Amino acid sequence: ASASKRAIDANQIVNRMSLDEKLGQMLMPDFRNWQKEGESSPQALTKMNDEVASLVKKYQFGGIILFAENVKTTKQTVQLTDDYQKASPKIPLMLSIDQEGGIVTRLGEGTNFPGNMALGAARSRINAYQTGSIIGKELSALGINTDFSPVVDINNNPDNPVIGVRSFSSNRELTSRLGLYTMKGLQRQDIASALKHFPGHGDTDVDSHYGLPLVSHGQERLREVELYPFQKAIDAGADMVMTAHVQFPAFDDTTYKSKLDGSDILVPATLSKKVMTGLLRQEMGFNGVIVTDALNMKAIADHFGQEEAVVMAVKAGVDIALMPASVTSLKEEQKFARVIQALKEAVKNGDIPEQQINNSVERIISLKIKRGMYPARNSDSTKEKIAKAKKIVGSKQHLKAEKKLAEKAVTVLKNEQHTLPFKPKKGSRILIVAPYEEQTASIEQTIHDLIKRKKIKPVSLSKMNFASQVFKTEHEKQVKEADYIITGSYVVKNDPVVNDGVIDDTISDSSKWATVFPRAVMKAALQHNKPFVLMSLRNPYDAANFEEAKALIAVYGFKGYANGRYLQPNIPAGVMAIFGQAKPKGTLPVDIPSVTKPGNTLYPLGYGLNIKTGRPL
Ligand SMILES: CC(=O)N[C@H]1/C(=N/OC(=O)Nc2ccccc2)O[C@H](CO)[C@@H](O)[C@@H]1O
Ligand code: NA
Repeated sequence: ASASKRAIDANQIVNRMSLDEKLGQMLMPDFRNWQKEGESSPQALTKMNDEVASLVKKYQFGGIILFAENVKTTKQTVQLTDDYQKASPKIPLMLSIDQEGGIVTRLGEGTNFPGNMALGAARSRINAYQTGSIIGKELSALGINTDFSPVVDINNNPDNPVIGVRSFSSNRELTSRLGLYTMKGLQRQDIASALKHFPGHGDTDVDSHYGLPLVSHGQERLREVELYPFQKAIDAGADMVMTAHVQFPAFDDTTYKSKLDGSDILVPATLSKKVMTGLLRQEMGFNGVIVTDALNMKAIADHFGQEEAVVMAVKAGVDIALMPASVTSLKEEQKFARVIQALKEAVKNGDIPEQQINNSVERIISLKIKRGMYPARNSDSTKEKIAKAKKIVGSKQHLKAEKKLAEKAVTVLKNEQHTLPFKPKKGSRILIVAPYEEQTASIEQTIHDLIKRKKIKPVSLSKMNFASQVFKTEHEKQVKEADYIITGSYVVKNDPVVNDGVIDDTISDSSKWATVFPRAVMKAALQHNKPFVLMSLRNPYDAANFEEAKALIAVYGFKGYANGRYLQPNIPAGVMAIFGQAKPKGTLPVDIPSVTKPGNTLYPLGYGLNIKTGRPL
């Protein structure tokens, strides 16, 4: 009824459009940085200028994707989005963002949240809904109306360099569940939500930012695992699906000549009709907006021309070509005209039926209608909008929420003989060991705060940043003088040197600092009977690098503290747990493969301890 009227409205609006305006809607560029007339190279775009406004009016793009560069402050963001909607000549823009929460956030002053895998660790599907709801509220106040979230890739390859903690789980049901509820949470605030990255990027060991990944599983495994959370959310009302620049020869074994080396490469799903029309649109029944992942990524740009990529995606069935060309000043603006003209030539010849363009643009208009983008609802002043958004974005209540989720997500994997919590006597020396300066700064700040607040006795603190370092006598001396030692380990792909089950602790350089260094610190604390706790900070699989430790947590998020601000809540939440000020309730959303005993799991999915009793939760 409202759905029936919305489809007729989109049809009428599109029937009244020129081919140029229709192709424009199908493009979503970024203007992350810009080099205005007179400037010497592209700077962060935080305020609108009449140059960028002129390409929006010229080309009538359907929307713009914002990056951190564009959204550093709430004040500046409300003004940019008002200003953008001001430049769009006929139809309100989709203003989109990667506010995933956790390790992928953009909003300068917003609530960052622990991230998907921390949500998986917390289990409860209402927390994913509350995250999607709070993000949705913050984006709304800011005038951003699209979120490229949730990632519903299933992270079942622990060597995954691009997804990892951006996934809820290695388990299809947990991911599906938390994915559906994030989506509902966003759609509830009128934010269009995109599932990504279809048909499932969770098994790759290559980053599609850097080259073209291959998933070689059959259709039966692909339907039961990778597709699963997509189908559930598509049925449930998914607004949009984002594609994956990844090859699936079980789905489409069409090859193309790589612009790079002339070689035969399997097509990336983004550019396959079999996957985007056959599978997604038809078998899977998705009639919402298909959007490319960024076409600037090397998985695409290495092997396909610029115009040629855009044309091949649309031919495959996508509605929106995301980041089709990077134009950073007025002198490169013809890149856009060239994509538009290539599409026109494709319509003219009939390689892309103009009716296909119509159906695609209708979808886009209809989403803009469905989510209240069009007509533009708000009649407040920019000044009023900035006052209001200032009270909502990064609000105290929102922080309370992020604090609670981050603390619950904390997973304790070992705590022998009540090593945790640390209850330090006054004047104890606490050694903080972490890869980077911001991480040691975060742990220090949380501790300082704990002292300030009379939660713990006064201790002195010392830092040790070990990225690219070799463990030297100066370091062991610090461990020796320490009363308590807290060490953060950081891995993406876990690749310690190991020979017949023995992690090689004889390496005397710092190529393998990420595994060899923290293991060195451990071995010195254990040799000297120092209270020692290992906190895994990114991918949890490094838990296998410390079987000797008596205490060991994972927090699923690695960003620390710079410029007076915590860039994630996960490290503070683990530090609270360590000092007794928080109750971790987390259980592993993934298996941790044994390092000493290849082929065995060390900690099963769903394993996690009660920090007080030491019994599995
Ligand atoms: C696999 C993945 O992380 N793709 C992301 C993504 N990947 O592309 C880039 O942002 N551009 C790029 C950065 C470094 C190297 C090559 C391309 O872009 C989309 C929009 O920004 C995100 O929504 C997608 O999640
Ligand atoms: Na991709």
